[PDB]
Amino acid sequence: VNSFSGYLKLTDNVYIKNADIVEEAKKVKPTVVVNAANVYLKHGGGVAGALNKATNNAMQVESDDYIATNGPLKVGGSCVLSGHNLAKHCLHVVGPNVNKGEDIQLLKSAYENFNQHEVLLAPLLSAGIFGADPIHSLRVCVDTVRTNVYLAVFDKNLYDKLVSSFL
Ligand SMILES: C[C@H]1CC[C@@H](C(=O)O)CN1C(=O)c1ccc2c(c1)OCC(=O)N2
Repeated sequence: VNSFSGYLKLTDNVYIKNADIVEEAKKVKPTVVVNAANVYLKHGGGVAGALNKATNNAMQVESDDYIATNGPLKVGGSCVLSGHNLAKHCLHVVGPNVNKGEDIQLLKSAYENFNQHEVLLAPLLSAGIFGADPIHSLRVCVDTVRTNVYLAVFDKNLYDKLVSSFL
């Protein structure tokens, strides 16, 4: 039993809700919140911009030190950093950005990072400003993640379309 509330159950391990991931994280304080990161951990907009803003830019400060030490992530890769005031940890995961021409096949590799954590609060990878089809992203999530994932979909219309179109 965990403290996630109001989710619809899609499969044995995947759950979904129309919610703002920032507000969900502040309420639940999950062990792991997933960020929709880019390889430079430049948290400018979308999910990343919103999560970073909620940390008063502390996420960006920590991320800049990480990059200065380690260099950029790989598309499809991840790193674990602090969750600041939102969660114990933040798993920064880089899905492919279609608006940059990146290979959508890397979306499965991106979701594989979730399997290293027993329970996660997460957005749909490569959705939103990353340009991929969110229905496809949900299909990849369900077919790749085996650990318990609680998906927050900000847009009510998309959520309804995601639920209503789920096979
Ligand atoms: C992954 C993408 C595309 C699908 C969106 C959806 O789930 O409807 C969620 N996404 C966001 O980038 C996004 C999420 C939360 C916030 C935000 C942007 O900005 C303002 C804010 O306070 N929160």
